[PDB]
Amino acid sequence: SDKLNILGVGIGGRGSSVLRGLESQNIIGLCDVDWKYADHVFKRYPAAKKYNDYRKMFDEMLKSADAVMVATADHTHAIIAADAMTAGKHVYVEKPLTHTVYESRLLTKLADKYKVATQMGNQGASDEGVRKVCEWIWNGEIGEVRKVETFTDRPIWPQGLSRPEDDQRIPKTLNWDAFIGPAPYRPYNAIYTPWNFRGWWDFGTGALGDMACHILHPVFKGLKLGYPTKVQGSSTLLLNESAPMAQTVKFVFPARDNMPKVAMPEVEVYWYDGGLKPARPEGLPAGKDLNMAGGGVIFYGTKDTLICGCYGVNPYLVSGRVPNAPKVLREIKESHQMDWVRACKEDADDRVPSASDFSEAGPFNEMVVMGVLAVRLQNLNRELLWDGPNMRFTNIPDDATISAVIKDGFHIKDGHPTFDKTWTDPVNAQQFAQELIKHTYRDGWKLPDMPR
Amino acid sequence: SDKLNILGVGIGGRGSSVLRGLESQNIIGLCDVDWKYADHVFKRYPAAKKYNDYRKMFDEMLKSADAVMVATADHTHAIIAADAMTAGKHVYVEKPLTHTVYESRLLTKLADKYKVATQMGNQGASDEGVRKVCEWIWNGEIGEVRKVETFTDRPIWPQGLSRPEDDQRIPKTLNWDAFIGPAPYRPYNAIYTPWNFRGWWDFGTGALGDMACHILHPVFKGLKLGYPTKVQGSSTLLLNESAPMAQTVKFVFPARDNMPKVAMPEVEVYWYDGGLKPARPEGLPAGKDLNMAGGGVIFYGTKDTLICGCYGVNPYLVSGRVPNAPKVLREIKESHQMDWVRACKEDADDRVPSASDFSEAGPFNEMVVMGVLAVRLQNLNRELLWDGPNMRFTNIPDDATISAVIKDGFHIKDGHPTFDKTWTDPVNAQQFAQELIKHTYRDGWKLPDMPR
Ligand SMILES: NC(=O)c1ccc[n+]([C@@H]2O[C@H](COP(=O)([O-])OP(=O)(O)OC[C@H]3O[C@@H](n4cnc5c(N)ncnc54)[C@H](O)[C@@H]3O)[C@@H](O)[C@H]2O)c1
Ligand SMILES: NC(=O)c1ccc[n+]([C@@H]2O[C@H](COP(=O)([O-])OP(=O)(O)OC[C@H]3O[C@@H](n4cnc5c(N)ncnc54)[C@H](O)[C@@H]3O)[C@@H](O)[C@H]2O)c1
Repeated sequence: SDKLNILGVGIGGRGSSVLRGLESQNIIGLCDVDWKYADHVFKRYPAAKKYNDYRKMFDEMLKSADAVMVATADHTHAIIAADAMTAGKHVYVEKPLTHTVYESRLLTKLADKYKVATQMGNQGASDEGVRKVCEWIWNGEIGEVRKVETFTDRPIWPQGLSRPEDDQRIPKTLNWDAFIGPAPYRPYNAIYTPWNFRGWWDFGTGALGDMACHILHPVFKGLKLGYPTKVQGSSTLLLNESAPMAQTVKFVFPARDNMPKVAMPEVEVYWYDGGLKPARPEGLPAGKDLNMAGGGVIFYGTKDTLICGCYGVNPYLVSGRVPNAPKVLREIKESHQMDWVRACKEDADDRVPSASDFSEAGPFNEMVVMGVLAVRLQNLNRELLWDGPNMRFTNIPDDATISAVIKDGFHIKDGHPTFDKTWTDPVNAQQFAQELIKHTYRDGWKLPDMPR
Repeated sequence: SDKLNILGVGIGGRGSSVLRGLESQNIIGLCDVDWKYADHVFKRYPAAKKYNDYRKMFDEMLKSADAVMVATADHTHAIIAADAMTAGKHVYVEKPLTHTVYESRLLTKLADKYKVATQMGNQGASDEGVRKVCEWIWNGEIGEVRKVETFTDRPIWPQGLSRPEDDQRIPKTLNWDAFIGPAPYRPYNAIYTPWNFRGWWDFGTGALGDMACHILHPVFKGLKLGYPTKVQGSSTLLLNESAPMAQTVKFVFPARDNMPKVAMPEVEVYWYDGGLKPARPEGLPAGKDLNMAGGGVIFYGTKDTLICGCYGVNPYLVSGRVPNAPKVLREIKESHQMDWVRACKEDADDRVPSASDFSEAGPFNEMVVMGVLAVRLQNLNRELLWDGPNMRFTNIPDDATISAVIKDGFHIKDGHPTFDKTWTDPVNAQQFAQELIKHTYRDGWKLPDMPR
């Protein structure tokens, strides 16, 4: 075989471009819950069998397949990728890898156990920018880094939404039940899909899922990060079902092993989104935009400051100097899609992993999705202390409760303001947190077990 | 110590409580543009003459008066206060003192020149919390302070509004033209007044004017701040007519003279609003809410960290120490209103200033309203350098521009997102900045000249 047999799952949007990148291989089956939105894609590949439920497609065609591309809404990435991998299939899974920390940990351990090739779809990991960021840091060009600031201008779509009140009929071209997948059932509405799932906690991850995997990748790889020890967030109005218009997250990562030319001390990483930006770094010329391609990253080293854009693009040092550092990272010639295909075909003993192999991308996505935890737990009024190995917070009190705003009810009558707002009934904070870290799947939807 | 003859201007909201605080004096005339909203207040003082235009009331009654209470929308405070002061009258003017930098500088110099008693309406300046904050700092209890963080949970009303497009008839109880005052004319709508002027750049100052004078007072007086040297801000979606949902501002203030027990080095002050908070200070117990009575302040000293709420309330030290520091500030026994009345009656040669005398409140309000500048100028992508003496920024390029969003146009059609936005026509940034610092008054409305 020179051609992989690939099944595509979630094809109408980003999946479309990913499949174009994989087109030289064999697209034998395509699954999409929405046969209207995805129609143009099924008709670029007339020969592939059409499905509208991945489980049906898997039962019929996982024999014929080597690999699965997944570009569904975030909340279903895990269950799909896990079923594919446990059947011994290679997987390309769009960023963010999974909806939850637990799901990321599971995909990481499954990739190892079944020895398949994996690729999270953060395509910047395969470009030149990151390679420079890493090589500069590792060669001592900026000294040690105790503080990084990062941001995106996303969200650029409306968030902070309330559950829409009208009921809508489910189009006959849409398999609403399979869209819901393991999440709690709720009535259909177009506000949820296509595309707009990003703002709903049960289905997407807000700006963190939209952008963070692109923005933070050079931070995570360059500073060799693992599990954070602490995290805290704040946001604009935090609703119970929808993510906020803007948020800030501060992580702390412990010291790692030093490298010959650069120490790796404890490091704070700040995240800003929704218009908020870090303060301008000292020495940067007035007027230089910190946003390049949707965001920025600032590494504050003891000898200099390294700044890059989203996707690791166009790194520079604020001193103006251009280093000439030793090359250490594999220089990737294929697209992000095709570099994975290469890996899929090398024997497992011998395999050169692609750039977003889940052995990196898993722990990385756990940082991204921890942003969501921090923000959703902000009313606990504490720095949250994370035990990474055991996937729990250690300092949420037994009797703490958490509630969220359902709807802002501000009104003015004849000049007199009223500040009403509905709140959810307080729930136990530890159980709410535990459930965000690891969801209770709706009956009929099951993850494979954690190995061992 | 007979009774002051007081005129009131802007009486239907806050003015109502302020008049209650002054009621043992003679309320001889009241002016309000809105005779429906303000009716209950006119009828608590049936012997005062009623007016709906301050200029009319001043031409008839400034002879008879000693003092004027101003609690109008922000954009009219300065012209009213200034006309009163130039006639030799004492003034109580609600926070924020003025809409603009220039107007604050003018009210400051008029107060000195005419030797009248003044009081900005930040009533926290007369309570005990700030005395403790100041006394602890000045006695060296927390060492030197290089960093302060501050915030409020406001706005708790909707901002980010677009100009309404419907035609609304002017109620016959409303003097819309006198509401506009020196601002640019626009069509009437109830969205602007009463109360809701706060989020419109032409009339209010957003969360900064609603809360900052309350929150930052202990910072400004405790660290003996004057003019900042630098400022920068970011926000959620910055619109052309309405303030954003949330914002951050960083000020830098230069070193002042040291006091015997505490040095006064260069200090950075941060401001956050609309849900955003500063990261939790090191040492603060888990669970302790940083918001007390609407926000909070954190002073990071070399020896300890001092935290207070809004209004300077309930100051404490993170180490748990409670100092016993020498008393230095006058212990104010009368209300914030009546402490001003006392000052009004002392001869100017002898006068003990009330706690929000414009000699402090003027420069303080300049910091507040500088936050508005920073946010409205954020597209310049630079830390702005402020020359306080000359009321100008020194590093805005002569050909730079500013454009703002008029209306977000996001929509989804058949799952495809479209991201359009209308923008204003770019204007020259120096002219735009100069105009925010010093408004061009609408024809027929003039300030007194700056004294020298
Ligand atoms: N790498 C990048 O640059 C990038 C860019 C855009 C999107 N993404 C990611 O790709 C994913 C998809 O987002 P999008 O913008 O393509 O969204 P979208 O909703 O436009 O397209 C998703 C498609 O998947 C289908 N789908 C959803 N759930 C399904 C399920 N359970 N089974 C089968 N089909 C299902 C939908 O019907 C739709 O056609 C998200 O993970 C998003 O984070 C990555
Ligand atoms: N010190 C505090 O704690 C505190 C609390 C609330 C309000 N404020 C301040 O008080 C001021 C008033 O705000 P508010 O909430 O009372 O607003 P409001 O709109 O409820 O009341 C303002 C009143 O003044 C009238 N008014 C407006 N412009 C006028 C003008 N040019 N001439 C005459 N009357 C006019 C309005 O009709 C209304 O009666 C604002 O500057 C606000 O910052 C201070």
